Amino acid sequence: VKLLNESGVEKLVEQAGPYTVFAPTDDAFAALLEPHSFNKLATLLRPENNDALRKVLMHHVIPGAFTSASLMDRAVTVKSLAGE
Amino acid sequence: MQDAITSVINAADVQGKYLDANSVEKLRGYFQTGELRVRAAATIAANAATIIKEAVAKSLLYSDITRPGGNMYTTRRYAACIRDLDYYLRYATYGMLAGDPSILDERVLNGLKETYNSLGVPIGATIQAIQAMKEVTGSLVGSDAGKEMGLYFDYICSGLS
Amino acid sequence: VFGLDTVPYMRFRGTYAPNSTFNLQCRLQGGWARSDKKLPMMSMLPLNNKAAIMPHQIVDGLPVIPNSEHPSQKYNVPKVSREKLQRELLIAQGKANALQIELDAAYTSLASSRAFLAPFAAMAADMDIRPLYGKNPQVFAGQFLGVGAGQWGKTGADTVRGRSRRVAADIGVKEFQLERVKQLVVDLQRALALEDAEADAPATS
Amino acid sequence: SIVTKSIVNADAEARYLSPGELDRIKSFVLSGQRRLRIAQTLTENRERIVKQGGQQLFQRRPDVVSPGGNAYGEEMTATCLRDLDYYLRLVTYGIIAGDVTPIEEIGLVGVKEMYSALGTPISGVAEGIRCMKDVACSLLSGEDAAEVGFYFDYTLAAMQ
Amino acid sequence: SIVTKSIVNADAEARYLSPGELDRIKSFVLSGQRRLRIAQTLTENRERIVKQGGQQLFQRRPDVVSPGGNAYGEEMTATCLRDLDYYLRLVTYGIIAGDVTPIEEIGLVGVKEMYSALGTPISGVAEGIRCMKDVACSLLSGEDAAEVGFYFDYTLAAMQ
Amino acid sequence: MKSVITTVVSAADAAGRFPSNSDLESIQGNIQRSAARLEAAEKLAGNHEAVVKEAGDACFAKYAYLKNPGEAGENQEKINKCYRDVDHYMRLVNYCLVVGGTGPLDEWGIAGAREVYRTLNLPTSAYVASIAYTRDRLCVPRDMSAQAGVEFSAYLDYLINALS
Amino acid sequence: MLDAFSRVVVNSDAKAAYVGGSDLQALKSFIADGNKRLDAVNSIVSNASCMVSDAVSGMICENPGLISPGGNCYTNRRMAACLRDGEIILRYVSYALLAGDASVLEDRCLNGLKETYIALGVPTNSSIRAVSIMKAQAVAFITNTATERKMSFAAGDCTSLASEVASYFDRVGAAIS
Amino acid sequence: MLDAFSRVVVNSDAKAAYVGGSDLQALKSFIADGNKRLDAVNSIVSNASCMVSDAVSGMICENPGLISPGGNCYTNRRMAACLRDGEIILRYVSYALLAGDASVLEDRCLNGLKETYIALGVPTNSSIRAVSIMKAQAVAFITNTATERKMSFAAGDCTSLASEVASYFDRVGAAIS
Amino acid sequence: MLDAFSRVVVNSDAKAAYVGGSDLQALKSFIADGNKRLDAVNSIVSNASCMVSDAVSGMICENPGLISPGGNCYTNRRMAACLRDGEIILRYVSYALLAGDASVLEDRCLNGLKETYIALGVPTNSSIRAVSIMKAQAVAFITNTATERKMSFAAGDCTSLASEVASYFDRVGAAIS
Ligand SMILES: C=CC1=C(C)[C@@H](Cc2[nH]c(/C=C3N=C(/C=C4\NC(=O)[C@H](C)[C@H]4CC)C(C)=C\3CCC(=O)O)c(CCC(=O)O)c2C)NC1=O
Ligand SMILES: C=CC1=C(C)[C@@H](Cc2[nH]c(/C=C3N=C(/C=C4\NC(=O)[C@H](C)[C@H]4CC)C(C)=C\3CCC(=O)O)c(CCC(=O)O)c2C)NC1=O
Ligand SMILES: C=CC1=C(C)[C@@H](Cc2[nH]c(/C=C3N=C(/C=C4\NC(=O)[C@H](C)[C@H]4CC)C(C)=C\3CCC(=O)O)c(CCC(=O)O)c2C)NC1=O
Ligand SMILES: C=CC1=C(C)[C@@H](Cc2[nH]c(/C=C3N=C(/C=C4\NC(=O)[C@H](C)[C@H]4CC)C(C)=C\3CCC(=O)O)c(CCC(=O)O)c2C)NC1=O
Ligand SMILES: C=CC1=C(C)[C@@H](Cc2[nH]c(/C=C3N=C(/C=C4\NC(=O)[C@H](C)[C@H]4CC)C(C)=C\3CCC(=O)O)c(CCC(=O)O)c2C)NC1=O
Ligand SMILES: C=CC1=C(C)[C@@H](Cc2[nH]c(/C=C3N=C(/C=C4\NC(=O)[C@H](C)[C@H]4CC)C(C)=C\3CCC(=O)O)c(CCC(=O)O)c2C)NC1=O
Ligand SMILES: C=CC1=C(C)[C@@H](Cc2[nH]c(/C=C3N=C(/C=C4\NC(=O)[C@H](C)[C@H]4CC)C(C)=C\3CCC(=O)O)c(CCC(=O)O)c2C)NC1=O
Ligand SMILES: C=CC1=C(C)[C@@H](Cc2[nH]c(/C=C3N=C(/C=C4\NC(=O)[C@H](C)[C@H]4CC)C(C)=C\3CCC(=O)O)c(CCC(=O)O)c2C)NC1=O
Ligand SMILES: C=CC1=C(C)[C@@H](Cc2[nH]c(/C=C3N=C(/C=C4\NC(=O)[C@H](C)[C@H]4CC)C(C)=C\3CCC(=O)O)c(CCC(=O)O)c2C)NC1=O
Ligand SMILES: C=CC1=C(C)[C@@H](Cc2[nH]c(/C=C3N=C(/C=C4\NC(=O)[C@H](C)[C@H]4CC)C(C)=C\3CCC(=O)O)c(CCC(=O)O)c2C)NC1=O
Ligand SMILES: CCC1=C(C)/C(=C/C2=NC(=C\c3[nH]c(/C=C4\NC(=O)[C@H](C)[C@H]4CC)c(C)c3CCC(=O)O)/C(CCC(=O)O)=C2C)NC1=O
Ligand SMILES: CCC1=C(C)/C(=C/C2=NC(=C\c3[nH]c(/C=C4\NC(=O)[C@H](C)[C@H]4CC)c(C)c3CCC(=O)O)/C(CCC(=O)O)=C2C)NC1=O
Repeated sequence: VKLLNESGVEKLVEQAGPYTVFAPTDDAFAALLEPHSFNKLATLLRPENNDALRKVLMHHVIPGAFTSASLMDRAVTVKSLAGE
Repeated sequence: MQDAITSVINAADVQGKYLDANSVEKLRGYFQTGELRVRAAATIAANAATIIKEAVAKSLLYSDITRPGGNMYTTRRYAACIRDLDYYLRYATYGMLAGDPSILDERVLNGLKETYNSLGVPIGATIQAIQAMKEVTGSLVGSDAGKEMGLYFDYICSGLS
Repeated sequence: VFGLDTVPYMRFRGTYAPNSTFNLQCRLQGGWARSDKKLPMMSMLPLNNKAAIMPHQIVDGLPVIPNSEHPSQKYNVPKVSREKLQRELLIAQGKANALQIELDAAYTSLASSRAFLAPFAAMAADMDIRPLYGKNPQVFAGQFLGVGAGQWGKTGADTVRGRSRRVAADIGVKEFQLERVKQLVVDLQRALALEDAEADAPATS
Repeated sequence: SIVTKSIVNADAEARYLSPGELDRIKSFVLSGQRRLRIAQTLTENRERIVKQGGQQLFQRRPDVVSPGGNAYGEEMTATCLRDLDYYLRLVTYGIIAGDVTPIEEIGLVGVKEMYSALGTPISGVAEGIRCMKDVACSLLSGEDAAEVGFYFDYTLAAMQ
Repeated sequence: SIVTKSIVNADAEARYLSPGELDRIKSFVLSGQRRLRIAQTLTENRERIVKQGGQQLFQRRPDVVSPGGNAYGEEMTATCLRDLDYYLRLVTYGIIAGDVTPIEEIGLVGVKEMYSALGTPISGVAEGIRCMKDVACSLLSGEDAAEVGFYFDYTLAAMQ
Repeated sequence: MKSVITTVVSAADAAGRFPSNSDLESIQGNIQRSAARLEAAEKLAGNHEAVVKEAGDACFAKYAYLKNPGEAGENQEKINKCYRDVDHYMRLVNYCLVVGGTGPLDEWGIAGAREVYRTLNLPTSAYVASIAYTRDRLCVPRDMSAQAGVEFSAYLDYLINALS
Repeated sequence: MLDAFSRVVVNSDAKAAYVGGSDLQALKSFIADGNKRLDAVNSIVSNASCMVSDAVSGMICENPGLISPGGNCYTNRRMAACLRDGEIILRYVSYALLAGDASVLEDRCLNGLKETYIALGVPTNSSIRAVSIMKAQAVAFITNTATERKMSFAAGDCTSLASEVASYFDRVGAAIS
Repeated sequence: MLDAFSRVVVNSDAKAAYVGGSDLQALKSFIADGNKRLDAVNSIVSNASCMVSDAVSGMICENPGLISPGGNCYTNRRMAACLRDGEIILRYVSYALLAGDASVLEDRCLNGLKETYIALGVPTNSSIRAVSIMKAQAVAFITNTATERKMSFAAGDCTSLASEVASYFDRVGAAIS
Repeated sequence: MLDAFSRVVVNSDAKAAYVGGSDLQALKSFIADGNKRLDAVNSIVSNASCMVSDAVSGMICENPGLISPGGNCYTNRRMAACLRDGEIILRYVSYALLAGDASVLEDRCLNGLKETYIALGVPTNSSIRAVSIMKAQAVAFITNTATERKMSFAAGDCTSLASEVASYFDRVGAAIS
């Protein structure tokens, strides 16, 4: 939530559009301190790199409401708000 | 809605009290500034369209929100937002005349953030447009009336944020 | 320069040639109340580009001006201990950095606004526009001979409108608060170096 | 879109599309190819259309570019040509959609409010659109120009 | 009229006039004499007011009298001065009535439709009214000019 | 900022002496004049919309060649920035009539004046045409008093002599 | 981790832009020497796995009773879980270094850990020995005095930074005690 | 440097405005009391001599440690420098009183005198007091409450000028502290 | 100062060797299109006065706050200093272009300029926009792509000199940043 607020993506997820958010827990963010993921996301700590933090965060938001029972034994491909 | 007089009378009546010296203090305070308030309200009614035009021109007229993709691109959205700014100016004038922001709570701010969030209207740009309108309005009405109007402009911006 | 008849004086001359000697010049002659009885050596290290000369040491050597729109807070800074002055430096340095790294984004927005109207201006260049009046004294232009009734504006640039002129003012307002906070770190450095030189005298620090 | 409008008008009445509506959808999908061709021609000749329309407008309405006019100066003239380009793009959208829904939902609803808030005379925009209409119809065949001006006329009527 | 408006607003609620409304009617009938005096002064200085307002308008808006402008020619300029005289007369009516009911019921309801159908720019009429306001307030005292411009400002707001 | 007190304090400062009777004498000269040179600042402060409009178009009336294509006032913002400059100059005259010296004219409009205009191709004749028009549009018994009329014109002709 | 630094720059936020932001506190920490803190946490995350392995092998080659039957490091699960626990403690102290503040080190791992190890019968002093071994490895990696391992840094002194993790590891070792 | 007339001009120039009547009064009160001011300063200049000898000898009369073997005003060379500095400070305070403004007593007296006194080793506690006194003499000479000498004047109130010079003297004291 | 001929001599003297034919071809290429360099520099000296006016007025045309009251290029004294500084920078860039080396640009012009502008309060952003406009003018005058004025020459390619002066201009920009 802190990253959503300071990043500006809060406006996107506050819209009425049916979204499926895949928010990572605080454990997930604490688990970035391993070497591999650190080498890829360390420069997102610099205060001038908000533009890439925005795309990383927007990749977690899916248009449409996918419940867990909706996805049993199904393989779905979609585009998230990052366009990927 | 309740103005300054209504608020004083309510505070006195909710205790079974007669209007004592402090109520007289507040009532005199309102009665002394009423004429300045009427002057400012008249001047603002005179120049509402130009105030909104100048605020929009200085705040969001050439930014990216008015381009394709932005939250006020098409003509429908442009007209809707200028109507919103007219609402804000008119209700700030009502609040300045009344000397009490309760009308803003009852008629403007109640469920406004939720409507804007459901529609997707950017709140920061709206607050900045209201701030630009505060500049022009204080400019046009002079220092004292501008501080009075800016009180309710900031009230709207705080209720929106 | 001085001739046979003038007492020598500190020459302030806008060429100064090698820039470095101007910072040396304001460092060597600083203040009206400083003298040369008991001062350390000053210029071997800035002459060989090793010690960077401090920005506030130029300010104390320069003659002072009346228009001081970012007034020097050398005398409105309170007498507070060294560590809190260290803290107040770091907040101001961070805030001077954060106002910089959005000012370049305003520059990108200006460069994008000109890409918005690139072919429109090319179309507008070769097309004949002849105005209705105002360019020759035979016709009646009225109050558009020159502009009317106090609407020249505070600057001439505020009257003219456009997409690029609107982001011009956005650049010009985040401007003044960057140089507000950037003139705050100079006198804070002047307070910190002051207290270090206070510790270098024989005392409890 | 014609398909969309037929579907909503049939949806309000709680009925399937009658054979007339299906006939008309069929005729539309059959003409889609020449619709795309006409949109091609109008789309890729945009520079000349905007330029020559801007000329005819500025010769018919010298006040808007006269000293102090709304489009007075380099930047304001560029912005006005930008608006004309906007409306040409919307006309191409409407040509491919087969109906003025794209033009009217984008650029016509609330256009008077916007142009009044900006201080722009709406009659000047109407003149510019008419000039662009003549310039664009000059480059088409008889039947094609007739069908293409069909949308410029609607845009002019809505912009009175 | 203030009396009329108080009576209707009390009539809708099915009640007699409360003591506040009667107080205000009393204050109005007491000020009627200076109202008539101010209407006198504005009424019988109409020629200078219309003339000097027409000048300030034509110097501020040379396009309307430029070659081809809406008020271009002797007859059109005379008609525009006629309109300014109409609005000055309505302002005198409103001053004596104590409220903008006469001004608004005659000359403000549907003014945009009329001036759009005539091809006249409404902003030019607003400029003319503002110029007449300055000229007319120049001939009054401080409090009188304040009270008289009170109606010019309403007429300008309605004519945006 | 050469005022009457900056002149005597720095002159006493050179010799490092204490303000003597010479230095005290100059300040009462800023008492007898300064009761009436500040009414000129009243006349300039409330009338400055009209006196820079009336003088702003006087230079364009004399020099109509400026409004051509590719000149000083080629477009409208050229005229807006020219009226800005006339407002700036009359503001410094208003400062000089207040302080009691030509300080604010010197270090804010006169120092580095020739350089700028020369490089910016701004005719000096157009600038002096407005100040000279304002100097003779003033008649003494209508606008101000007799003490004010001479001291208001003296700061104008000083800038006229300094600009060219 | 990700939210440790403010990164104020935002466009059309409608909450962030034209609104108050952590300018006074977040910016100063970042300006003042965050490159040293970044080389620091990089020198931890590139060496972390060898650190917990060398730590638990140093604990075992000091006290073999845990690897004896009846020990807490016997069984398939214990070796796997103890390695996991030591690495979790390393990750939290690496975050606490990156933040310059030990609040989450309290709130997410050190809050109620000692009573958990008492309820599981985990011996405390062996884990204290382990985190002291990690403290020595951390300050060795931070002084670039690893006898076995080399990274190139921009030249300078990181002595102030080194103490930081000693205070944090002592906070862990006292909170488990 | 500035005076009282120039400071309203500098303050109003950063607001882009002419000299209106809203703040023109205060200057008429400042110009109306010009004669009183000139009566005020002459009282200090005429007793500028005795003031430094009563100040600097009182400094030693309250502190006999600034004259012993290893004290700053100890020897004959240092006593002259201190008696010179006291009269320089009094001269600049009289400049600021005649000017009505404190522009000259901020960039040509106290500006760059903090490190100058720090490099020499001049006591700060002995300096403040020294300048503080000169203040007690000046407020007695302004109001004609001096016990040893009385002057001739027109009768009335002068606490405004006494307060202005009292605000100048501890402005000197705050800069060297 | 150095030029293009001297820098290979300085570089080879720190290697202790004679000037052989191995590298005796880059200097011969500097010689052969050396007449192109004299054709190159003359186009900047021909339009030096228009370049500073088009640059500094464009700076205000994109930033009207410099001439707001209080701004850096606000008054008549400060405008002359800025128009002087722009032409000084252009003069040193023309020196470096004629020399074929940026040695004269560093020590006599850029050495100590950044904190000179910091101490003066000169805003760096407007300065960078001022040098970059002059860079855009210079690369148009070198290649004869100027829309307002064309010059006479022998035909061919000049992107090497345009790129040398383009590398000099943001070298100026990096030092004052
Ligand atoms: C505080 C003291 C003070 C002054 C005395 C003036 C002096 C002055 N004038 C100009 C600047 C100017 N002055 C003019 C005026 C003219 N040029 C023309 O095209 C017309 C012929 C002529 C009207 C008489 C113009 C157009 C500029 C802008 C430069 C340009 O566009 O070339 C500038 C450059 C900054 C600016 O744009 O304002 C300065 C410092 N301004 C001040 O701030
Ligand atoms: C503070 C500076 C300041 C000035 C320099 C003048 C400048 C000035 N003069 C006039 C306007 C006038 N000024 C005069 C005065 C005179 N014409 C003569 O032939 C006589 C020689 C002289 C004194 C009797 C006259 C007769 C008019 C009206 C006609 C005109 O515009 O010239 C006006 C228009 C309004 C007005 O009358 O004030 C202004 C602003 N006013 C100012 O506020
Ligand atoms: C008998 C059992 C036994 C062991 C398993 C080792 C375990 C071990 N390693 C180190 C000590 C260390 N361990 C490391 C860790 C590493 N070095 C690297 O270069 C790799 C990247 C990384 C994983 C191998 C470092 C950097 C030091 C400090 C330098 C050193 O002493 O080698 C220490 C000393 C810590 C202290 O108390 O101060 C111990 C006990 N030693 C033993 O006595
Ligand atoms: C957020 C922070 C966080 C942690 C640090 C761990 C803390 C932790 N460790 C264990 C659980 C355990 N922890 C250990 C660890 C050790 N035993 C020893 O003898 C050594 C001293 C040490 C390894 C070096 C072992 C062996 C178990 C399993 C005990 C069992 O088999 O029941 C448990 C119980 C749940 C489980 O059994 O998995 C918890 C909560 N979990 C967390 O959520
Ligand atoms: C996002 C990833 C990221 C990083 C890993 C760092 C990498 C990094 N470190 C420094 C720069 C530096 N880094 C260090 C730190 C050290 N030097 C030592 O010799 C010690 C071993 C260690 C102390 C902990 C020092 C002393 C400097 C130079 C001064 C400074 O900039 O702090 C710099 C600026 C100069 C340069 O480019 O080298 C950068 C980019 N910064 C980042 O943005
Ligand atoms: C050996 C111990 C010793 C002392 C304690 C001092 C005595 C002394 N006298 C004054 C105080 C003063 N000193 C003077 C100075 C003078 N009075 C005149 O009329 C003359 C013109 C002039 C000197 C010739 C004045 C005017 C006062 C203020 C009180 C007064 O009017 O006497 C003060 C200041 C009071 C304070 O600290 O606030 C002190 C400390 N001198 C000493 O030598
Ligand atoms: C260089 C020579 C020179 C001077 C020194 C002064 C001299 C001086 N002072 C005053 C006149 C005065 N001077 C004072 C001042 C004081 N009265 C007291 O009781 C206190 C001791 C002291 C306060 C500082 C007062 C109160 C008046 C009369 C009121 C007034 O002038 O405003 C007057 C009478 C004229 C007037 O009323 O203004 C004169 C000539 N003027 C000069 O031209
Ligand atoms: C040898 C190389 C060399 C230089 C580069 C210059 C550098 C330089 N510039 C200035 C001085 C200045 N420089 C500027 C310039 C500007 N303000 C802005 O925002 C713009 C970015 C820019 C104009 C384009 C101004 C405005 C001053 C004067 C400061 C003032 O008085 O307000 C000074 C102080 C001397 C003076 O006051 O003139 C110096 C040394 N001089 C040199 O000798
Ligand atoms: C008021 C707003 C205002 C502006 C936006 C600028 C307009 C302007 N012109 C140029 C750009 C230029 N300016 C010149 C300069 C000249 N051309 C010539 O042929 C002459 C010899 C000489 C001036 C007399 C040149 C050569 C270019 C490059 C493009 C071109 O060839 O025109 C640039 C640089 C483009 C960039 O930023 O990268 C700008 C911003 N001037 C203004 O006043
Ligand atoms: C001080 C006087 C003086 C000069 C100015 C130059 C003048 C000059 N330039 C060139 C000759 C030339 N000059 C250019 C340069 C250019 N051509 C273009 O199309 C671009 C506009 C521009 C790139 C910068 C080229 C391409 C040649 C011919 C090729 C060459 O000389 O190598 C020549 C012909 C001799 C030759 O071939 O070398 C001469 C005399 N030499 C002088 O003695
Ligand atoms: C897709 C539908 C659509 C339209 C049409 C649209 C118009 C639009 N026109 C604008 C400005 C403008 N438009 C004009 C146009 C004109 N001046 C004249 O005299 C002529 C009559 C006319 C040209 C034919 C001018 C001069 C401005 C700038 C006004 C100003 O900034 O003062 C602006 C504000 C700046 C900007 O362009 O972003 C918008 C949003 N937006 C839309 O989303
Ligand atoms: C009492 C309320 C009231 C009003 C106001 C009113 C207006 C009115 N204005 C008219 C015309 C007109 N009005 C104007 C006015 C103007 N031209 C300009 O450029 C200016 C902006 C403006 C003058 C300020 C012109 C030029 C005509 C003639 C138009 C034509 O015949 O083409 C006409 C048609 C002819 C006629 O005057 O009978 C009417 C009815 N009628 C009313 O009952």
